[PDB]
Amino acid sequence: KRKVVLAEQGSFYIGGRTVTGPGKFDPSKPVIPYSNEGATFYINQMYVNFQAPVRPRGLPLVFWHGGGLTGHIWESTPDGRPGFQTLFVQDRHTVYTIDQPGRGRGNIPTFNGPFGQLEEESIVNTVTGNSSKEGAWVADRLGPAPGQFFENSQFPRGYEDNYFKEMGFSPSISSDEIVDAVVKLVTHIGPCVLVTHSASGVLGMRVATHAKNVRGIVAYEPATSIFPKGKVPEIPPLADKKSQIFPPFEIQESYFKKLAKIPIQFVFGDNIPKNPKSAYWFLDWWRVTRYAHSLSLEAINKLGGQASLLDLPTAGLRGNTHFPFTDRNNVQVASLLSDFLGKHGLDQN
Amino acid sequence: KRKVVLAEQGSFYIGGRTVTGPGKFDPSKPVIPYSNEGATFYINQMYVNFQAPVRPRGLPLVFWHGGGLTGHIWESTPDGRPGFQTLFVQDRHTVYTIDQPGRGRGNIPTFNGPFGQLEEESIVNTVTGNSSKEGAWVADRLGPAPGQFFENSQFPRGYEDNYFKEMGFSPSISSDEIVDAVVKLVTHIGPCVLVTHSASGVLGMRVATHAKNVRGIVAYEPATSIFPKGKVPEIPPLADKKSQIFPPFEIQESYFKKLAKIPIQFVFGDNIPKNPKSAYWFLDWWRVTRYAHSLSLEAINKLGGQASLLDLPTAGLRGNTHFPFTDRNNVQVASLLSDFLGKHGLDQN
Repeated sequence: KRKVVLAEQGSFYIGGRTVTGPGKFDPSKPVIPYSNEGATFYINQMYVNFQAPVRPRGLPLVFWHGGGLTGHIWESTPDGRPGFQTLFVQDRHTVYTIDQPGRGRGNIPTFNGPFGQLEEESIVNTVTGNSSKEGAWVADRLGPAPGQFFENSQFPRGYEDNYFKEMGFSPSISSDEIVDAVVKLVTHIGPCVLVTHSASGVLGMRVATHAKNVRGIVAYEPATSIFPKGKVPEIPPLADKKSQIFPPFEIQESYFKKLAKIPIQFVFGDNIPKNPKSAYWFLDWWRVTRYAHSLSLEAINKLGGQASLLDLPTAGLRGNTHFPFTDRNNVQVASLLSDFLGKHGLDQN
Repeated sequence: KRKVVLAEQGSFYIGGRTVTGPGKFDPSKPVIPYSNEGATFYINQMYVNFQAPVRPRGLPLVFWHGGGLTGHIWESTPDGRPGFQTLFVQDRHTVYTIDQPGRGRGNIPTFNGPFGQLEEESIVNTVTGNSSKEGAWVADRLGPAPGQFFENSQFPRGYEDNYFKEMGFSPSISSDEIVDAVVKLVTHIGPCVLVTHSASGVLGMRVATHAKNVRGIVAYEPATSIFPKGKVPEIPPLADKKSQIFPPFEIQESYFKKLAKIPIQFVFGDNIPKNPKSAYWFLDWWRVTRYAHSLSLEAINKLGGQASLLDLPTAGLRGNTHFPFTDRNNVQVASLLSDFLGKHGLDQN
């Protein structure tokens, strides 16, 4: 189960731009402490890891972590079981895992000065945001409140410390530049499949509208829905009568239509309520967000697409969290991904 | 040359602590935007990757990146050739690579507020520092000035952008907490060998004094010298007669003596001047820093140790930069590391 045979592996940086400080660099002057004088900084580049099996079959898979995460979540589960990287190299696919700009081995754009500031230019905000353990507990639907687990839970209980340690802040890099980095990667790789999660769901949809090399998308619990501009359907507020889900992203119809040309599957785990739940903000958030995605997928299919929503409980898998690919039944989740790829011939040469 | 057979691979988080915001968390209230209210944050944890071969031999190797870097530098060279991770798994060693706290997939401790600040407490400084491309060019001895190469250079020319993109800032996490994370890793792994670089040189020496499981150290161009408390020898200023090298770290003799119990090798590349070089600050810095390390190794040997300085040109390898393990001749550099492991019994069961 753990053995992996690689024809090759490695990593590289791709994407990003440069910004410069004032003046000129003099190599006779003290270089330390570091200065912005005469400086060139590489910013917003992306880290990419790849593992290729011997005799690959089908298209490479690009695994794209959710918000505040890194490629670690595809390497191993919190309790040390194989992640999707190993499972899909074993399934004969070349596997790319990324750390997007602003996360993990991706660039965090900061310089000599207050965080994110290059002289008088604010590349990213000095004030950061970051979820707590408690916020992530309910966001990820481990249970309705911190410390509590749903009855059917597939979370690897006992490995909470490992799990929450993988999470962190993201600087305010523009989503345009994150999309740009992945478009460049997709151009480098050739035809491929994007496998996204949470915050990278909407970003992967955007990449596909800019890159015909994206031949399929599987999105695990995407966080933001996407619609043609001016055609966002009515979406109710949350049960607290005041909150709303993430504002839907709107793109021109010419680009939206490109989503109708490839197979797209959204995958949802368990314990999303069917009815309003005003006592549990993030459970109710997930209810309305999943509803918005169902309308997004319908809009794609009305344009002739091949978009589907897979609720893991309807496939016989109970208790999955927001991270089905690291839950205890991740091998079964993986088999469903393999089924998707096989159905559309994305596992054939 | 690229094929790798892994009995297992994966990654995990280790070390770190928690800090807490004020108040309590209520799951009925809006969780986004994120707040420090009722918040627990995991901070200063470390990311660890491992690859184990079939039939391992000897001790596992822990590769520890230099300042502003990540485990990428052991995975691949900037031009995409195998890094030491692959080479040593092929040599039948289990290979660990880390992203230390504050770098890459390690934690960057920031919250909801100005960078590094949790309410009134500064966990890390809001003002960052970061080398420029120009500063790194001369620090790494690609050449004497930005954009210029030494004639003999082993740098993979043409891949400068890829190379500099791997570098970034580090928040002001205490070195004590970085050392603590690796001590905890070494406790978990058992007997092992540390392979360090630049800024992690002094940190690896400190880990060895706190961890008997460290059975050997190979340090590529360590940046800070270490001496027993009160016994720092005379070290000259730089050729400009104003600048100094990094202040040597001083440790109690009782701990320093532990360095005499294991084999230690410092490895230096090429183009470090023998004579004062006032026109080129970082070339002169390397001259005096290398001299300080020669005194540090001598102090270890006067306590009965086995501490050596390997200048790669004396082994017939010319032109190496500050990253010998990603230079064009990194297979030959690796061979010298395997020679060290074999001589000292570290590649036998």
